[PDB]
Amino acid sequence: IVTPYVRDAGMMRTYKPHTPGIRHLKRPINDHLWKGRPYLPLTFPKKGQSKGGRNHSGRVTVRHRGGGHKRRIRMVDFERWIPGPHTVLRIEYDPGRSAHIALVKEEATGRKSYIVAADGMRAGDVVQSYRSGLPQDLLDSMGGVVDPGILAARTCWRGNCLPVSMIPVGTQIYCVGSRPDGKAVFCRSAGTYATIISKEEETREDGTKVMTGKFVNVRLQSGEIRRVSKDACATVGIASNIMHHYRQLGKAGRSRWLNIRPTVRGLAMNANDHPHGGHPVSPWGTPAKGGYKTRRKSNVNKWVVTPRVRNMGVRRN
Amino acid sequence: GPRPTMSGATRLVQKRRHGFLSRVKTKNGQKTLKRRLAKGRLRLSA
Amino acid sequence: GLKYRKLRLTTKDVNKGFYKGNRTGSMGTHTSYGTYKIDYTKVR
RNA sequence: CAGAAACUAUGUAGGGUACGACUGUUCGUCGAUUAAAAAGUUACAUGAGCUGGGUUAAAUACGUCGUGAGACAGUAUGGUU
RNA sequence: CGGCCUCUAAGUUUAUAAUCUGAAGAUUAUGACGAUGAGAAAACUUUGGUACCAACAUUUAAAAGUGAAAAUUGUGCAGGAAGGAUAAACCGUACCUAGAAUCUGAAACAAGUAAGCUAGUAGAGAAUACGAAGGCGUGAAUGAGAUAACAAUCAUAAAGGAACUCGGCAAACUAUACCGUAACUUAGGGAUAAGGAGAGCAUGGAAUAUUGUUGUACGACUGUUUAAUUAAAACAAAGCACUUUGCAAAAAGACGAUAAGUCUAAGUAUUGAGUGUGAUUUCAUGUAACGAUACAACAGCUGUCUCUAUGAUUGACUCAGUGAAAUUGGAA
RNA sequence: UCUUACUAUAGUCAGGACUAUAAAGGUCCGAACGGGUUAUCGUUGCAAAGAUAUCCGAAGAACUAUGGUAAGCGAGUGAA
Ligand SMILES: [K+]
Ligand SMILES: [K+]
Ligand SMILES: [K+]
Ligand SMILES: [K+]
Ligand SMILES: [K+]
Ligand SMILES: [Mg+2]
Ligand SMILES: [Mg+2]
Ligand SMILES: [Mg+2]
Ligand SMILES: [Mg+2]
Ligand SMILES: [Mg+2]
Ligand SMILES: [Mg+2]
Ligand SMILES: [Mg+2]
Ligand SMILES: [Mg+2]
Ligand SMILES: [Mg+2]
Ligand SMILES: [Mg+2]
Ligand SMILES: [Mg+2]
Ligand SMILES: [Mg+2]
Ligand SMILES: [Mg+2]
Ligand SMILES: [Mg+2]
Ligand SMILES: [Mg+2]
Ligand SMILES: [Mg+2]
Ligand SMILES: [Mg+2]
Ligand SMILES: [Mg+2]
Ligand SMILES: [Mg+2]
Ligand SMILES: [Mg+2]
Ligand SMILES: [Mg+2]
Ligand SMILES: [Mg+2]
Ligand SMILES: [Mg+2]
Ligand SMILES: [Mg+2]
Ligand SMILES: [Mg+2]
Ligand SMILES: [Mg+2]
Ligand SMILES: [Mg+2]
Ligand SMILES: [Mg+2]
Ligand SMILES: [Mg+2]
Ligand SMILES: [Mg+2]
Ligand SMILES: [Mg+2]
Ligand SMILES: [Mg+2]
Ligand SMILES: [Mg+2]
Ligand SMILES: [Mg+2]
Ligand SMILES: [Mg+2]
Ligand SMILES: [Mg+2]
Ligand SMILES: [Mg+2]
Ligand SMILES: [Mg+2]
Ligand SMILES: [Mg+2]
Ligand SMILES: [Mg+2]
Ligand SMILES: [Mg+2]
Repeated sequence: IVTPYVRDAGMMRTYKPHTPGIRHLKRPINDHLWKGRPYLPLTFPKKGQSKGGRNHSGRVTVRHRGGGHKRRIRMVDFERWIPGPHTVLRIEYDPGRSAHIALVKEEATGRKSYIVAADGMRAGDVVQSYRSGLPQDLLDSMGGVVDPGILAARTCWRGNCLPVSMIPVGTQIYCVGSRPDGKAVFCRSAGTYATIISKEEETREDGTKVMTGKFVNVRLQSGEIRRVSKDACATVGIASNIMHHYRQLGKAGRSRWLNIRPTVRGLAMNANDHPHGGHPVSPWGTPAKGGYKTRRKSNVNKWVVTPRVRNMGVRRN
Repeated sequence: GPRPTMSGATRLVQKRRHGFLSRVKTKNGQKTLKRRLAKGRLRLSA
Repeated sequence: GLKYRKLRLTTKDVNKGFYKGNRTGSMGTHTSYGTYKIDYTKVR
C-alpha cells in the first residue's frame, strides 16, 4: 500500500510535500472543465501597460501589478436578451474570472456565447432566458399572462435568466442586476448568491399575487438588503466555483504568475514615503483601521433597505 | 565615477532622440533648433 | 563613441532598415510582396 | 643571626625575566615549568614597518530616554587601513 | 539575401472630429506612422479541438544513428499576439570581432559586447586532458645578461599537529547500477546517514573533489537588497487577521496647473484597495527541513605555529632603446 | 543608449540524479550563463571597481536581445 502523488480529500487537491513550495498548495477539484482552448472569436488579448498597473499617463496607478502570465479576455454575456433554448456545450476556465463560464449555443441560429456557469451545471443542460418575455407556447399553456405558481415550475430552473419579478421569494440567484435594462452587476463572483426577500405585490383575493411596485428586495452576498428594479435580470443558481476561496497558492512564485507583485509594508519604508516608516493609514493618509467609510458622503444610497452589519474590529473566530 | 553608458549603443536610437525630425515636429524641439541656429551651430541635431 | 557618431549617417554605416537613395528617380511601383514593377512611362 | 630557610638594609642594571588557558583589552584570573618568571621612560617608543584587537560612520535587531524627528560612556552581527 | 515594399504589436502623432481646459495643452474615436514579429511560388519560379502554433514531452522525410525544420499526439495550469493576406529599379556587400594594430571603457587599456560553426581521441557531458587546421608567441610599446636582500605567485618538507591568531584567516586533509542504515519527522524527508567495501611503492595524470559530524541563536523555506566598503537576523514570501468597497450612470483606491477622462475592469463582496502579521504546530512559543548567517564542541588535517629551510618563475640589480608622476620659498 | 519598474516582440539554459509522470518540482549535483561569499594582490593599478583562487544560483520570483512607456515646484521607479 503506497499513498498516491495526488491526495484527494474533500473537494480540494493536495500533493506530496516533496518540496517546501508544494506543501501548502491546495487546489479545488474541477475535472469537468474543458481541457482545450476557448472560443477564439469570443476572446481578445489582454496586453499593454494596463497589465502593469499603468493608466494613460504611463505612471503607476495600481500598485502590486505586472509581470503575470499572458492572458485573453472572455466576452461574457451578462445581458442575455436573446430568447430561446441554449445548449451548454462545455464549462471552461477563465483566467480573469473567479467563477467558471459556459459556452452556450443557440439552438435556433447556432450562435455561441459565454455565460457565468452555475454550481452544478454540466454539458448538455438546456438554459433559457425569459428576459425578453415569455414565448407563446408557455404563455398559452397557462392561459394567462402571469400565474405566480405554474410559471415558476416551468421556468425557475438552474441557469435560467429571468426578471427578479418572475422569480419566487426565497430563490437563490447569482447574476442580480440593478437597472430595468442593465447587465448583471451583483453576485457574479464564484460561490456568491443572493436570496429574494420580498416583492411589492398585492392580493387579488383569489390566491394569485400581482405586481404593484417597481422594485424588489434582495439580500446580496455581503448581507445588504437593497431595493432592486422589477425588471432587473437574475439567473437562478449559484456561481460554479464554490470552493475558490479554499485554495492556497503554496509559494511566492504562484502569486507572480497571477500578476501580483510584492507588497512592501509601511514600516519597512522610510518616513519620506509613508506615514509609518522610520494609527494605521495608507501611503496617502487614508485611515486603514477605525471604521472610516470611504463612500462619498454626498453619494447617498437610495436603494438600501438594511445596510451592512459592521464588525467594528471585533475578531470573528 | 563615469560609467560606460554608451556600450551597446545603436545609431537608430540616436536619430529617434536627437534627430532633426524629432525637433522640427515638436514645440519644445523647435526652440532647441532656433537656439542652436541663433548661436551659429552647424550641427542642429545628431 | 566619441567622434564618428557625430558625422552624417550614411547607408554604409547602419543596416537596421535604414534606406536612403541617390535620387535616381522612380522607375515604377512597389508590389505587396516585395517586388518592383517597372513603369516604362517613367523610364528615360 | 646556633645551622638551614627567611627578614631588613648597603653595593651593583653584565646577562636574563619563558610557555599556555580563560578574559573584547593592559586591567586582570588561573595552569604547569623555572635560578627568576620585577618595573618604568622613549609622541599606545615604533601603522610613509605590519596588524585593527582598536581609532568613527551608513545596515539590522533588542534595551533605555523623548509627543516626534532622534539620542545613548548601551548591547550583538557586518563593515575599501 | 537582407533592406526597400505589404501587414500589424508595444507605442507615437503640430492628422482630423468631438470634448475638457488660466495659455501651453489634455482626453476619446478614427486615420496615419511604428519591428524586436508576419509576408505567394522556385532547379527553376513570378471554421475555432472540424482549433491553435505559448512552455514541456512524444512521434514523423524509412538501411541505421544524430541535429534542425515543420507537423502529429499528449500533459500540466500559470490557460498561452495583431493584421495583412497567399523581365526585373533603388540601397547594403570592403576590412576589424578584441592575446596582438580597428568596437565600448578618455588610449595600442589583463575589463566588456550579439549569432552560427567551432577536427579527432576520451567521456554521461559544451566537464577534465591532449590538439587537426587556423591564428598567435604585440607598432623596439623593448632586447641581452645576472639570478643579492625583499615582494608577488607557487612546489616540497624531519618531529609535533592550532602550541598560531580577535578568530583554524589562509593552506591542507576529505575520495561502482555493492550488503546494511538511528533519534527525529509537517510522513515528503533525515539518507549517499552512520557502519562494512572496490611488473612494480602505487592499475598510476587532470578534473570530478569540498574539512566532516553534532548541538545552539536568528530567520520556516527558494528568493530580494545599499551598481562601486555593510548579502544579513534586514526586504519579500505563501498563510493568517483586520478595515474599507453594492457598482443607478464615479464601487472604493490612484492619477489629472484641472477637468474631461484613464488604470482598477470588459472586474462585482469567494471583487478591488489599504493595513499589520509572517508556512505549519501550540495560541508569543516548540519541532522536521533549509542557510557563502552568528557561535560552541568533537575528529581529522595541515608551514597558522614551535622555527624556518630549500627550490621555481616574474620583478628588484647591470647593459642597450624609449621615457613619466606626485613634489619643490631658496639651501653650503 | 546607464540604471529601476513595466510593456510588446523574440532567444537561451551541456550532462547526470531523485520524484507520481514521457511531459505536473520557486527539487538535487554541476558546465555555459547570472551572481559577488571569503582571502590575497592591486591602490600615481591592466582596471576612476581589475586579476587570482574560493564560494552561491543555475526550469525559474530565471537570464538575455531589439524597441516602447514612466524623472526633477509636485516626486519617476523602488521584494525598501
Ligand atoms: K495589493
Ligand atoms: K508585506
Ligand atoms: K534608516
Ligand atoms: K490649455
Ligand atoms: K547547483
Ligand atoms: Mg501580502
Ligand atoms: Mg529604511
Ligand atoms: Mg552615476
Ligand atoms: Mg544596452
Ligand atoms: Mg559597415
Ligand atoms: Mg555595421
Ligand atoms: Mg522600414
Ligand atoms: Mg645563615
Ligand atoms: Mg662585563
Ligand atoms: Mg604597545
Ligand atoms: Mg611612523
Ligand atoms: Mg541607523
Ligand atoms: Mg526600538
Ligand atoms: Mg560577510
Ligand atoms: Mg534585393
Ligand atoms: Mg503602416
Ligand atoms: Mg524585422
Ligand atoms: Mg583588450
Ligand atoms: Mg580576450
Ligand atoms: Mg579600444
Ligand atoms: Mg585573430
Ligand atoms: Mg618572439
Ligand atoms: Mg611538516
Ligand atoms: Mg610527516
Ligand atoms: Mg598565544
Ligand atoms: Mg589559543
Ligand atoms: Mg579556509
Ligand atoms: Mg532567510
Ligand atoms: Mg555594496
Ligand atoms: Mg560585499
Ligand atoms: Mg501562523
Ligand atoms: Mg471612482
Ligand atoms: Mg516581521
Ligand atoms: Mg518571527
Ligand atoms: Mg538563500
Ligand atoms: Mg637604460
Ligand atoms: Mg535600455
Ligand atoms: Mg533548482
Ligand atoms: Mg541547494
Ligand atoms: Mg546585486
Ligand atoms: Mg603598494
